[PDB]
Amino acid sequence: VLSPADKTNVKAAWGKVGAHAGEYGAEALERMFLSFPTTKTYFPHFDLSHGSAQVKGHGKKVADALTNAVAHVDDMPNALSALSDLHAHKLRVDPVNFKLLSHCLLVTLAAHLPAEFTPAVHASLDKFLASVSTVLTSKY
Amino acid sequence: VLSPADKTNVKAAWGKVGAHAGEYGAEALERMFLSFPTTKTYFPHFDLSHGSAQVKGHGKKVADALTNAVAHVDDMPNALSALSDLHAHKLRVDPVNFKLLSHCLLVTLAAHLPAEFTPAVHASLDKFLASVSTVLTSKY
Amino acid sequence: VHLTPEEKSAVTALWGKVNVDEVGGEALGRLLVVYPWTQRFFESFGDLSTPDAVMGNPKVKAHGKKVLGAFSDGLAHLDNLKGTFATLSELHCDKLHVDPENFRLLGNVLVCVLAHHFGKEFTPPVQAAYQKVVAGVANALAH
Amino acid sequence: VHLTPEEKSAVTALWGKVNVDEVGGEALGRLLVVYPWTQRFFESFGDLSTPDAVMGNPKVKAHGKKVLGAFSDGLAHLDNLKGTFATLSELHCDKLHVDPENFRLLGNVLVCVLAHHFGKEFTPPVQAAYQKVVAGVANALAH
Ligand code: HEM
Ligand code: HEM
Ligand code: HEM
Ligand code: HEM
Repeated sequence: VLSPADKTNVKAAWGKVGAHAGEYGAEALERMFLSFPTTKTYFPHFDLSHGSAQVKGHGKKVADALTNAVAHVDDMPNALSALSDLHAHKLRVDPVNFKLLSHCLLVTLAAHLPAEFTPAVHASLDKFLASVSTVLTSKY
Repeated sequence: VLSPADKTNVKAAWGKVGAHAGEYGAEALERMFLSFPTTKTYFPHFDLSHGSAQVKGHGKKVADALTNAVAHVDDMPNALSALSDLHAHKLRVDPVNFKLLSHCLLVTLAAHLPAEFTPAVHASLDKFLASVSTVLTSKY
Repeated sequence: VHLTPEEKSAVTALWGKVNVDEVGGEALGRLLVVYPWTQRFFESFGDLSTPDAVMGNPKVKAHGKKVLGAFSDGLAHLDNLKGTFATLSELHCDKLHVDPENFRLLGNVLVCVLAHHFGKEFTPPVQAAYQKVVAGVANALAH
Repeated sequence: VHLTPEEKSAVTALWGKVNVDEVGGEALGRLLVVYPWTQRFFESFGDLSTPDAVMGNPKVKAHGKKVLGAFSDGLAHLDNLKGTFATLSELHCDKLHVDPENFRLLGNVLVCVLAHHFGKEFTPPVQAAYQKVVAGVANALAH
């Protein structure tokens, strides 16, 4: 459950992330694939090399999903219904992988926004990504 | 996130539990302390032997909280706010302990209600206890 | 796994009354039902949509028999769990990529199945002994 | 922990530039802030209510210095991590009762702190190498 303060912090942090969302998401996916190779088993039709256009496109989709989740933070379960069904009913992704991707997103945000990534902002983004992962992993 | 189906299953299962809630909670607390003695560090002022009056009373309190949570499944964060501020703010309980207590409650319910503990009911109760633990481990 | 003589005697006596064909299959079916992401691994087995289809699967029953046979082999070598579960650990990590948390989940489901099948005879000390044995099997498999 | 020569050289080169006095305190304070239940083990450090009070705590800074010293000692003995962290594992398991998940959380926070301090110099390969070293320290401590 999120408070108002960390919700405002997450909104401000993502608003300052802005237009670099596609590159940030592609880098987060690359970091997850490189440091957690077991997650590569969920992408058998992909070209998981560095600088791949397919990985860049998937990162763009992931970033757009995170952006609309930021825009609809108060009502996540029904704003992410399509993604939650694809992740849970079709893909059946282990929530450990969601934790791994959240950690890699945090690492990417830390590496690309030093001034933005304060300890409070870190906590707010951690629990925002935790809420997103819980919504996507829930089966309902 | 819970569906209507597991909400109905949980409500029926706990209504059938009924008046044995105090004994079931006392047994769940006893099972957890013996199975995972690390959880005993949260109760340094208790008498943690078998048949202890303090343990039986705390089991009664836990069972009453669970019954109230069953009665208020759709507004759990606003129903268990006092307990949320107790464990997260002051006790600072690790959510691993919540997972262990949920598992011990499931074991107690399985050992006391064979006919009631069908595989669907097991999934419903698991998700309900996970929701309760998530509510109690959050900060507002 | 370090156990007292009383704990080992209690574990062995409960195991003798265990019906392998039912217990292994029921534990695997409850794993697949309670934790649906585990069906990614078991997609080959067949229809696994409803709980009735998961519990009424001959492939699930046979695989549960295999899993409980491995559990019995681990019980017979409780002081050599790491060496007993080396081939299975390699199989699950290198070829199947099973996350180690899933072994813990399956062990907990097996403990719940034992409690369900043995009722009041599944005392808290017996549960503690079995929790430790299940943790040792899971740690040996995750190595 | 098995590392490639490139990973070992990159890890050593990046750890050579790490400011211990600030990085240890940063990692400990961020752990206490992001995961507030960890303050149960550090309630004796004084004021830990707000993030500004956690990050500006001399006791937190000194303990983070000790934690980074332990991490460097482990990084110097990557092939003997289990034997290097025997006393620390005993201390954390028997006297302090710290759950093993907390070590993984602290390692992830340390990796995030390193990324924050080094920016673009913290490439995904360097992050992967540091992830495996952090996992090895956590598994050595959980033993
Ligand atoms: C944590 C936040 C996540 C978000 C916001 C997210 C979002 C998305 C989006 C927007 C798509 C595109 C769906 C489409 O284009 O139809 C997608 C697909 C997919 N996601 Fe995620 N995802 C997340 C986590 C994960 C993780 C951790 C994994 C696996 C380790 C994963 C596995 C997949 C797979 C396999 C696809 C299919 C892609 C394809 O078939 O091309 N997702 N996700
Ligand atoms: C579903 C899970 C849980 C529920 C519903 C629950 C419920 C409760 C209730 C009703 C109380 C009584 C509050 C009062 O008397 O003022 C309480 C207190 C307490 N709980 Fe929990 N609890 C849960 C899990 C846990 C776990 C897993 C731990 C520790 C391992 C824990 C630690 C405590 C402590 C230390 C107290 C204080 C008792 C006292 O001061 O006498 N709780 N909880
Ligand atoms: C203590 C935990 C476990 C034990 C003792 C165990 C034991 C076994 C055994 C004995 C086999 C048969 C291997 C063979 O015949 O060559 C097997 C295979 C397998 N295991 Fe496990 N297992 C455990 C946990 C899990 C979990 C939790 C999953 C998935 C979530 C899993 C997935 C599989 C799969 C997919 C196979 C191969 C099935 C097939 O080839 O048809 N295992 N395991
Ligand atoms: C994961 C890597 C970790 C490393 C390398 C590490 C290192 C150390 C070291 C070297 C000490 C000795 C301090 C002294 O002798 O004065 C220590 C003590 C301690 N550690 Fe850790 N630690 C780790 C994780 C954790 C975590 C995650 C927690 C809590 C959530 C924790 C809780 C403590 C506590 C409470 C002390 C005693 C502090 C005191 O008594 O003032 N440790 N640790």
